[PDB]
Amino acid sequence: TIRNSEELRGKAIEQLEKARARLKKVEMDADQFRVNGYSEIEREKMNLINSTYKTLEQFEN
Amino acid sequence: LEVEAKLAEGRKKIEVELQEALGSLEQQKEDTIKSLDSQISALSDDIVKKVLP
Repeated sequence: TIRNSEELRGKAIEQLEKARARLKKVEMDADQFRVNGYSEIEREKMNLINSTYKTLEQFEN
Repeated sequence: LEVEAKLAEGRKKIEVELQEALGSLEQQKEDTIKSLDSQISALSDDIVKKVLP
């Protein structure tokens, strides 16, 4: 019974170490992805305004 | 929506530029018809030498 209890304490504490490591690494994915997608849609914003300004100059042509 | 409104306003501006340019050139051709009359006389006098051998 001693063996069962202290093995369960050790395996659960490394399970929570790997789970908290996964929390920090998936938060790293989350905020890296936040910066990435945010800047990506601002350059796609500038892509949209470039397309419309170009078709306006096509119109005046 | 913001750049589509900019497109529509620019399109109105170029339309009014069009009407100004076309009315100007119609006034211009009114001027060259109302003027340019020795051209008319000489152009009649030139073809009369071509209708006959």
